[PDB]
Formats: sequence, C-alpha cells, structure tokens
Amino acid sequence: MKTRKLTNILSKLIDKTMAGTSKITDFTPGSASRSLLEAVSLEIEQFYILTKENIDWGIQEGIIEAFDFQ
Amino acid sequence: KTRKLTNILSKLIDKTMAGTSKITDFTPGSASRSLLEAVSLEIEQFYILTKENIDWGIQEGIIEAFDFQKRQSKRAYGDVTIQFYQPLDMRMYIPAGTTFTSTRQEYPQQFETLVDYYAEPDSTEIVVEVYCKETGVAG
Amino acid sequence: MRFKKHVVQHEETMQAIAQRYYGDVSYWIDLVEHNNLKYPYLVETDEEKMKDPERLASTGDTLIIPIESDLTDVSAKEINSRDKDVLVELALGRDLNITADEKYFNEHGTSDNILAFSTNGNGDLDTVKGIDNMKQQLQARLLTPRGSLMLHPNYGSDLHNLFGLNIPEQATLIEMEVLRTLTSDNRVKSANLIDWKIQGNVYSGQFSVEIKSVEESINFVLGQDEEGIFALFE
Amino acid sequence: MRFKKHVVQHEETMQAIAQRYYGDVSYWIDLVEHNNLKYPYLVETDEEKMKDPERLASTGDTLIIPIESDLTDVSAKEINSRDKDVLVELALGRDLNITADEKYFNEHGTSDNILAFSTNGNGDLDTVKGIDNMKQQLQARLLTPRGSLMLHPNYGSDLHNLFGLNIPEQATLIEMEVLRTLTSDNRVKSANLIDWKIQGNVYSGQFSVEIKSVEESINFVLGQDEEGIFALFE
Amino acid sequence: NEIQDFPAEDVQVIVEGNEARISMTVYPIRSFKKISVSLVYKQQT
Amino acid sequence: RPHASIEVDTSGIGSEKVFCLIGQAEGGEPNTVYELRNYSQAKRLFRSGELLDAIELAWGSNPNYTAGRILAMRIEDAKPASAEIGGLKITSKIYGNVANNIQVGLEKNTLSDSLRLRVIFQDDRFNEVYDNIGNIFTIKYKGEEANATFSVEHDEETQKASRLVLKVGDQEVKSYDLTGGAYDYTNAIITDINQLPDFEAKLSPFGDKNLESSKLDKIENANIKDKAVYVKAVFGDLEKQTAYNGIVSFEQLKTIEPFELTKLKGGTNGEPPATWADKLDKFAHEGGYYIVPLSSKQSVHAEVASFVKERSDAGEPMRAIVGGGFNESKEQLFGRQASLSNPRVSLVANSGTFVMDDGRKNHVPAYMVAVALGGLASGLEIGESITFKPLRVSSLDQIYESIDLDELNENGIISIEFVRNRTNTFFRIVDDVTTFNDKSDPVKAEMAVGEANDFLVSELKVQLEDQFIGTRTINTSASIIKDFIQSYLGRKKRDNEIQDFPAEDVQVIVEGNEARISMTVYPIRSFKKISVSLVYKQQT
Amino acid sequence: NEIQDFPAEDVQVIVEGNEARISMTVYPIRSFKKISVSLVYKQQTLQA
Amino acid sequence: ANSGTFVMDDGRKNHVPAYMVAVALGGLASGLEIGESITFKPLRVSSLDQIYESIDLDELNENGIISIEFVRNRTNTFFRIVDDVTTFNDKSDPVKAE
Amino acid sequence: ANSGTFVMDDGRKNHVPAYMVAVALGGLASGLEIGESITFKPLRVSSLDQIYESIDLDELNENGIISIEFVRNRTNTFFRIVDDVTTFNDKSDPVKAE
Repeated sequence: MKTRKLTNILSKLIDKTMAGTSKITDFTPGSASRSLLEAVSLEIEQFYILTKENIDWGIQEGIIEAFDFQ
Repeated sequence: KTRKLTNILSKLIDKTMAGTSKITDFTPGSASRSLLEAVSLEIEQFYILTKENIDWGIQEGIIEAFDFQKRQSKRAYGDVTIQFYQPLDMRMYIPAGTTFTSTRQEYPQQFETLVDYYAEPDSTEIVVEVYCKETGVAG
Repeated sequence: MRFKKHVVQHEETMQAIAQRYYGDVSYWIDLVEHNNLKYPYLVETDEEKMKDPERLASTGDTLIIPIESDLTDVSAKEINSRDKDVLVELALGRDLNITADEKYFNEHGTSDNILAFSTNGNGDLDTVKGIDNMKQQLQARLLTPRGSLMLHPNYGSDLHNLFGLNIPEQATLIEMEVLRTLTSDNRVKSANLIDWKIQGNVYSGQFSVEIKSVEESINFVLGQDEEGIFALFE
Repeated sequence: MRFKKHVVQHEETMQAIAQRYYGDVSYWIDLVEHNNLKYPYLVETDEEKMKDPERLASTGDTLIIPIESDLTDVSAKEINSRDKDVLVELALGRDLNITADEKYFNEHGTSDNILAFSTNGNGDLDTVKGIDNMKQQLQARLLTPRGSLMLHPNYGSDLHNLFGLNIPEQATLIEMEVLRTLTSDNRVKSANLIDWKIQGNVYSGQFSVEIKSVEESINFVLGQDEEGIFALFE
Repeated sequence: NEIQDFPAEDVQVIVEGNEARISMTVYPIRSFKKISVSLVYKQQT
Repeated sequence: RPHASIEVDTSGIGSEKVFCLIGQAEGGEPNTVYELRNYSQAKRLFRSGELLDAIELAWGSNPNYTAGRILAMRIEDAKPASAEIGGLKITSKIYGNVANNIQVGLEKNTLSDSLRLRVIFQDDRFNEVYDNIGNIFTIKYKGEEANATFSVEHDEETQKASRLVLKVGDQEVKSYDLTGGAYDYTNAIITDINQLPDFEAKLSPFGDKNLESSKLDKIENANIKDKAVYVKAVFGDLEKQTAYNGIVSFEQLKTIEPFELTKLKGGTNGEPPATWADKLDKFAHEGGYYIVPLSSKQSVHAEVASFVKERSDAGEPMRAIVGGGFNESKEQLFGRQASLSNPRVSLVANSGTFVMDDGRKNHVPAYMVAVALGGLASGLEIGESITFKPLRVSSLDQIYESIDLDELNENGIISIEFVRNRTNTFFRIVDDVTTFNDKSDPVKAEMAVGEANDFLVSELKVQLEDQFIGTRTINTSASIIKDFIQSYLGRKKRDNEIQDFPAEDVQVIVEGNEARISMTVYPIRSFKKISVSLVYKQQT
Repeated sequence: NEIQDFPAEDVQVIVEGNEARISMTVYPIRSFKKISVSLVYKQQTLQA
Repeated sequence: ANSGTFVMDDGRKNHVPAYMVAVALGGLASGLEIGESITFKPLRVSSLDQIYESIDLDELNENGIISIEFVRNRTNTFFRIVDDVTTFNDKSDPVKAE
Repeated sequence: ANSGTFVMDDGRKNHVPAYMVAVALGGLASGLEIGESITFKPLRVSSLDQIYESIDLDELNENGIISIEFVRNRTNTFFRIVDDVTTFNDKSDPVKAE
C-alpha cells in the first residue's frame, strides 16, 4: 500500500479518459463521468485506507501469535 | 474491518446520486449499475486477497525472518525417460494430462504431465516431467 | 416539513386569506401572530412599508401560512404540463445511453459486444430519459440472455434458444417468452400480442406495451417527496 | 452420496459458477474454501498452473461443487437418447434367450420340451433385452400352463383347456383368459382385444399390449440408484 | 414435424398394367434464421 | 449470419405551438437563434437583460399553462473582448462589455522551469491556474561517455520540428525526423527513445500531455548527463492546458512571453438596430407561431406584422402580440390599432408589475404583458381561448371601468379588468379580440377561431404531404385516403379541436397524378354568452 | 402493385402456323404528385 | 475452420486439428432429428486457437465456411455453432446451401 | 443539381461534387420496388452547398432537373428529394417525363 489519495486517482482516471478519446471533454462538477469516476476513486481510497489499517492490526496479531504472548 | 459487495454498491450509488442528479435509474440491467457492480466485485476480490495475505503474514511473517520454512504439502514430481524404437518419423505430440502408471500392487499411484510436450523428428528419446495425482509422501 | 406561502394580492385582506386557506375567517388573528404584523397588515405600496419594514408587509410580499402541506393528495389537474413531463421523466428514470447505433446491434442481436456508450455531443456522456429510457431498458432485457448477467439470474430472455422450426408451436413459444420478459419489468403494466407471421426462415411479430399512466407516475413521485430519494431501485 | 463436478470453462469465474449452481454469487467463497484454491483461482493456461499445481486450477480442470445431487427429479429432456435406451433396457431386464427357433414351439405350443437355450455366436449364452425380453416373457407366460411351474402356482395360462367348440362363447373365454394372463405381468400397463375370427377349426385373434412408458421406466431406474440393486424381482 | 404440411387432395394415383403413376405436393421443413420483434408504447392520461 | 432483431415504436405516445421572443440581452451570440427548455440554460446563455426577464415571465405567466421551447434572440450587435501580448492573440467567448473584466496573465515557475497561466473572472467566482505550461518530457542519460546532448530545430517554411536527435559526444545515436514518418505525436517518439540502451525520454510527471511531434520548440546543445533537460513546446501545450476548462481562447500570430495579470479590452455591447428586418428573417423557418418583440416601437410592430404576413403567405402561419409605453392613453391605443388594422396582430393596453422569482417587483411596460399573454396563449390547447383566464399580475397602472373596457373591446383592444376575491388571481383577461375590428367576421376578429383554422390547415397539409405524395397509386389508395382522413377527423373530434364532421360527405377521386378531395366540418368555438332563465311555481 | 389493373377479358390469343398473336390492355402504375382538397365550414345547433 | 482443444474422459487436454472438430460436428448432426439444424447448438469445446470477430464470422459465412464463435456465460457451454452452411455458396438455393 | 457533404461512417467529411449525389440517388432507387419513385424520399445527406428557394426549385423542376430541399418546418430537419423528372422536356409524355 502506497497511500494514494483521492485527487491523484481521479486526475489519473480523467487524464486517461481524455487520452483515449477527444469526444469526452466535460468533466465539470455535476457531470455524470466525473461523479462516476469520483465514486470509483473514493472506494479505491477507502480500500487502501482499510488495507493499511488491517495490515497494522495483522502485525500486532502476528506478534501476539508467534511468541504466544497472550 | 472490511466492506462487502452490497455495501460497496450502495455507497457507489449514493455517491453517484450526490455527485449529479442526471442519473436516477439504478434498476437491474442498467449500464451504470452494472459498471458499479463490476467495480464492487473487483474491490471485494481485492479485499479477500488482502485477507489471505494478512492471514498468511500473521502465522508466517515473523518466524520466516529467522530462516525457518514451514513445510507445505506438495505433489511428488520428477523426470521420466521415454525411449523410442527408432528416430521419430514425424512430430509426436503428448497432450497435458497424459497418464503414467506402474505395473505393481506396491505402487498404485498415478502420475500425469501438467504441460504439453513435443518430441522433434530427429530425437530418439525425450524426458518429461510428471506430477503425482495425490499430495503426500505416497507419491 | 413544508408550509404554504402566499403572495399578497392587490387590495387583499387577512380575513379573505384566512377564509381562502383555513376555510374560516377566524384564523386571521393567528395569521397575524405567526407573521408578526402590525395593525396596517397589508399596506397599499412600499412607501408605507418604509415606515416600518419589519412589522408591515406590502403588495408582492410573501406571507407564511403554517398549514402542514404535502405534495401528495394534490389534484393532478392543477399540475402544469411541463411539471407532468418532468414528473414522468423522473418516474421512468434517467440512464446512460447504450442502445445508440440501432442498426448495428439489430444486425447482431444474439451476439455479445453489440452495444456501447456514447457522447451527447457536448463532451458529456449520453443519456436517455423517459420513453427513450424505457426503450433502452426493454431492448436490453430482451437482448440479454437469461442467467448471463452477473448478480441477476432471472434478468434476460430465452430467445437465443428459440431458433427452432417453422411451425405455430415455436411462434407460440417465442410469444410466451416475449410476454414473460416484458412482464418481468415492474413498470410494464401489461403486454399482449398484436400480430405475427412466418415467411419460411424469417419470423416477424409485434407487441403492444402499456407503461404506467401519468397519474400513477405522478402519485409515485410525489409520494417519494416524503423520503427525498427520487431514485429507482426496482 | 453424490455431488456435482464442474469443468472450468474458458474465461469462467467463480462468481458465475456460484450464480449458475447455487443461484447466488455469495457462495463463491465457500466454493474456494471447499476446493482449496489460491487467489488466481482459474488461470489462463497450464503454464501459470505449473507455478502452484496444488492450489491453482487451469482451464479443463474439474471442480467439485458440494451440493447433494440425486439422479431422480432430473428432467428427462436432458437425458440423451442412448441414455434413455439403456435405461429402458435396464428397466425391462436382461434374460437368457429361450424363445429362439420361433417356428418349432409355434408348431407345438401346448406341449413340453418346446424351447431351449441358445448361443449368441460369440461362444457366450444368448441374451434377450428390452423389447425382446418382454416378448420372451410374454410368450413364455402364455405358453406355460397355470400351476405347472414349481414354486409359482399362478404363473401360466389356461389355454390348454380352452380347446372347445366353435362358438363366440369359447372365443370370449379365450379372450378373457388371454387378457388375464397379460394383466398378470406387472410391466403390462393394459391389454385389450383388437379383432378375432373363427374359420371352423382354426381360431385367430390379435391383441395390443402397452408396456410402461419411457418416462415411468426412467423414473423407476433412477429411483433404484438410491439402493444400487439395478435388478428386477417382480 | 419432419415437414410443414401437405394437401391431402393433391395426392393422385393412376394404375395401368405394370406402371403406377403417382403425384403429390408438400410444404417442406425449415428452421428459423431470423426472428424479429417490434414493440409499441402507449399511455393513458 | 442468423441473428435476432428487435424494433421499438414511439409515435403513439404523443402540433406544439412554439413561442418566440426577440429583444435586448446582456449575453449570447448575435443573429443566432437558440432553443430553451430550462431557466438555467437561459441564464448560462443570456447573462442578463430584459430578454431573460421575459423568458422567466413566460414560463411563470400562468400557474397551469406555461409555454415551452421558447425561441430567443439577442438584437445587440456586440463583439467579444480581446487583447494581444507578444506573439499571442487573446479572445474571449463572451460578447459584450462583460468580457473586459476577464483577467489573463502568464507567469513562470522556477521550481518546474515552466510557464504558468492564471485566469480570474470574479463575476462568476472563476479562479483557476494552469501550471506546468509546456514541459512535455524529460531527456535523461545513464551512460558514462564523455558527453551526451540532443537537439530539436524548426523548419522555417512551416515552423515544424525538422529533427529530433540524440547524441553521445558528437555523433548521433538515433535521429527521429518528425516532419516525416509515423511519429506524429510525442508518445510515438518517447516509446521508441526509451528502448535505447543508455537514453530515456520520460514523459513529464505533470500529466500525459501528448502533443504533436511537429510543434516541439527549438532547443539545442543541452547536457543530458548533468540535467534532466526539458523540451517544452509552450504554444502547443497551451491547447492541452485550455483543452476543456477556460473562458478565454488563445492563438499565436513569434515567441510567447509572460506578462502581467491584464484585463481584456475591445468588448462592446453595441447600439441596438434601428430596423429588425434582418433580425426577424432568422425566424423564417423555425416553426414558431406566436412571436412578441420586446420593443414599444411602432416601426418594429409594422415590421413584425409584415413578417408574420409573409410567413403566412409561405404556408407558415404566425401571429403577433404588441404593446408599449407606460400608462398610454386611449387615444394612442386607437391610433395604434388604426395604424395596424391586421387580423394577425393583437394590441395590449394595460401595463403593470410582476413579482419575479428573484424577488424583484419589476414594473414593466405593456409589451412584457404582451409576452405574458403570448406565453399563456401558446400554453393553451389548439383553439382554446384566452378569455377570462387568470394572469397573476401583481398590479396595474390603471383600473378601467365597465364603459372603458367596452370601448377598448369595441375598438379591438385587449384589456385586463380588476376583479376581487377570486380563487386564483385578482385579474382576468376580458377578451381575445384582434386589431381587425370586423366583429361580424369570427375568423379575423377572434384569436382562438383563426388559430384553430390555421392549425387545422397546417396539420392537414403536413400529413397529406408526408403520407401519400411520392407513393404509389393503386386501387386501395382512394379507400385508404378516405380512411386516413376520417381517422384524422375523428381524432380531432376526440380531442375537442372541432365540433363535429359528417363522415359521408368525405369524397376522394383519383385520376393519374391528381387526388381530388372534399369534406365538411363544424368548427370549434368557446362560449361568450351564457343565459339562464328561471320559472317559479307553487302548490296550494 | 407493379401495375394498377387489367381486364382479363381483353387477353385474346390467335395461333396460326409458327406465329402467335396476342392483344392485351393494362392500366399503368402511377404515383401521386398533386393533392387538391376543399374544406367547407357549417353552423350547427344542438338541443337537449 | 476452427481448431481447438477437448477434455477427454481419460483426462487428456487433447489439442487437435480441425478435422477432429469436423468429426464432432458430424456426430452432433447425426445425433439430431431428420431436418433439424446444427445452428446455435452447443459444442462443449474447451478452447479454440482463434476467436473470430463479427466481421470475420460474416466473411466466413459469406464464403460458405462453418465457424464457431466464443460466447460468454450461457447455460450449457461457452461456444455455439453459428450456421450450417455448405461449401456451395449459392445462398439463393436453399437445398444446396443449407 | 445539388452537391453537398456526406459524413462517412469512418469520420471523414466527404465534401463531394454532384455526381456522388447522383450515385446516392441511384443507390436509393435500385433498392426501391418496380414502379416506385424517389420523390419525397430522404437522401441521408448531412449538408448541401446551396439551399434552393421555392422559385429556384420550381425553375429546376420545370427545366427537368432534380433538386433537393432542406425541411426546417418539422421538429427534426432532413433533406428530401423533390421529384424524379428526366432530362426530356415535353411533359405531355408522362412515360418519358418520369
């Protein structure tokens, strides 16, 4: 986990979308494309955050398990 | 601890509605709902992948640093030699799954190849790798 | 919560407003108390209102009538035609246009990779609304094989297997499957056969679909005001 | 116990399999747990499976779906025509051919020492199956006098005593006795007269026998799977 | 279902010595290769 | 191949009687018709002015019969603001003096070694920065030779990048002639440069610009081994910077330079035209029926009257409603009615006040009321009358008496009478009379009656042209023509658009090309007197 | 609908030697390129 | 035209040429009733050496060539037979063509 | 008479002379049944170089020259053919004039 943030993910998605087609050029607030990509990137951000938290929890759990230090 | 498919889909739909009111159909068979469902399935699969990785790390991460290997169950595998009466008169093909066996009651274990093999015309004997169908020391 | 708001009309009185809304002139004192009005409640013009802008209201000023109003139980006859159009548009939902290029997926109905998204010409994703939306959804359901869509076993149709012999029996099977697929949509109040014929290879048929009426869609959308979702999870 | 076994199809997913069998994609994790699969569950080809043959499955590998399957309650429409032939053959039983040389015991129907075993031409005993078996058994019952067979008083027929006068009465007696003898067989769903005539000495008649249908025999044999006998003690 | 249909009256037979002259008409079997479906939308006010 | 097919029909779900407006506006292009459905669309298009207030009024004239698909136009011959700096040409989208306050200004960033643009327009709360102008890719070197340099130069005949060369010491590793080949874009160039054993042309971290290969700027003799040198192409990259977001367009006549945050100039609203004939022509074939000019000028009124007569002569019937002045005496109204004396023109006498949704108690002249009346008429069904309909006007500059109203109606002038304590509004429309004062003639005098006739004739003409013209002439054609006409006339009856029609009178005759038809109709009317007599009786 | 109409009676056939003579009449197909329609308004009175 | 792979009952993932597929198509045709078509019938082929596009299939059928098109998530198999065309390319003649 | 631009499905704007428009009329007429006419039929053209007026169309038609008009009165505009008149001049002969 590299701890990405929402703005970079959305910017990358919008940049690739523009690069694949010159027809789509309306990414203003309230647009359908921007909302969809925003939701996807938000979910990716939450996945990354929870993965970091779960890895921290896993490190504590493996320390407890390896030595049987209850 | 982790989100799930229904929760991810619901949050995606809520965020989409909040971003814009231009879309309001979220019924089954809708392109937009299908796309969000696919993204949700991928995220759930990544969540399961992270769960597997952390469950492995909990019981193997620390001890592995001290040069201690946990013995995994494996299928017995090895090389076998196949000899021909003469150099091959055409390209022979041995498909994956081709079974090898032994003519004894002591070893009823069955071995099979897991990959395709080709013997060139010029060859006269070719070696292939076979894998025991059963995990354990029986192979 | 919602309340009615009244614009002061020319030479109106509080008693008339009370009679008009509460059905009795006795509530005029309550109307004064709630709006915090001084004795000349409805002045002739804004010059008088300058004397006490806080406690007086002139013509064209908006009063508040604290009666619990609700958008349901409203006579559809009052609703404007544009308002009815917008209401049925909301009822039948807005979705991204995928059934563009009708000719292409009409030439290859049974195959996959047949339809795709499109742009509206203004650099935004294309969208189909109201009747266009219903057309898109009905076409997509009919075209989708049943059980192929993930997370939705029953969505689709069995027409891909009904490429049988040229007899009335297969015609009836096709008709029954089409009626099942159309009835599967909640918005389709009913569907029924119109006419069919067989020309050897080619089968031809036509159907009639009655979507929910304007009244029902209006009632549904105005009921949805209580929740504020204004969205479709059918 | 029996379970369904699924062959991995091209570019299949576990979610699709779960939807297909369990009717819901949620069981995919149970399917993984039961089959003991690592994260790339369905690899593209065997080169990836070489990396971890134990924990990965490629295309053409067989998965196990622990759903209690049962061969009864299966739609006969799926069953292949050869499978139906074999099932009715099992239902109607296999027996050693004794009614060979039809002419000889047709020339001496009432006497004993009329039929005998025969060889199949491959140095093994001859065998009659399905319809041939039913023919053999019905001929043998009709030809056997009632009460002559040991351990079976009621097996046989009374035709040896019905060599009476040339009137309709004896014709009716013969017909009734023949219908009784045919009804005595459990496999014969019904029998009925078609036509008869009298030519002085010689009587002639013909009957119609409806054996149990393919559906009933299929249901009987697939039910017998639960016991595993696959044999007939009627 | 091995044919579509046949008119029974068209079947003729003529017998003369050795020959037997026969004639008949049949509508032959086919399996569908295009299936078309049109829809009509209607509403009530 | 074999395949399934699917068709859908929608013709059964459903004239529209479109409404038009021409007037002054603070935004939008000149001499350009637009179709409007929402108020946010008109606010984006028309920034302000009377025209936007008229659109609002029209969509809020009546509670129950607001119009739709309003067609609007700007009469101001405005121009957009522009400016010049260095080799650049700056031009704004907005027409008028509003574009003058758009602020534009180029800067440089020392950390990125890249130009920067910042455009601010405080009226719309616009503030954006386009950092990293140019800086398309970085050239980097991983070898250990004496030196490593590159060079890109223009072709002066076309200002295109002639070559793109990588060198180790003095000789070349590989040169990409960008004027030829398939390396039209920078990404084709970088994808092959990165494959070299000891060279890299990494696209810049500041997004994937992906600019044309020929538009690269002129840079030669720069150390790759010491620096990650930037090839920039500032002008071609400004297309990527202003691809989608930006009020102001840019062009290059030369070299670009930074400059101060300077406001635009040259933005002009322009004087209004004296004659609207050239403006009016644009509505020749737009399909509109009711048009109202936003002007009190009698010359405009005569121009519109001529325009609607010409369009009615061309098979496109139109009608106009006019007004002007504040508190115009009855003499002026009679003079205006005598000057026009047109059936297809209606005069409005009263002027008053309207409560906008924004809260403005807008006191307006009489043509704004004529806009409102037009919007209400267009909202009504074909052949329904605007008689006694509510108007929702807040107040009026006069309250005419029962004699004054009778004089105005006898002179063919529309008027509004104060009325107390009615359920909807305190005002109603007395009559739908036209300027033509021949009350004996019901078609010319009454707006409703002639609108019914005109829509009936237009719809019959359009359907007969669409259906049968160009088709085949067979035996069933005549019967089919009669059945289609009968169905049409029964549809019209069902919609209450006519009173009744005798079916047997419909005749059809077909001979070669011609198709001679004849029919009878009882036309629609709306009541204008209602009488009720009572009789009293008793029992002893 | 390639032709409009034809009277079957006119189909007459003369056969003589190697020559066959046939007469017929056919009404050619035609396409509409003009429509003239007249409309007349009339009063009506309704009672009860 | 297409050649691919079949999962034998013995477990062999036999990659075979195209005439083995023609054997399979013949066995399926012979299995069908008299005058029933092999159009859109499932084949149960594991995989194929090519995945022809909607234009390539239209070219092959217009040239009187049988072809198999990949198809996703159908109840029986992931493949079906597009058409029962013969080498004789006179599509107007239904006896010779079909 | 008319020449205009045809927007190819490939995305090229084919601004073409009038004989390509004649090719389009011929391809339209070849699909139409015997006895029919291209009169009032759509042409599926994006734009035309000239928008002929009523006087111009009437003059072209009387001179026996085919022209196309742009219908803007409808809610959705399209181009339609006005007639299928031949270059032969005497209208008294309907067979040769059509």
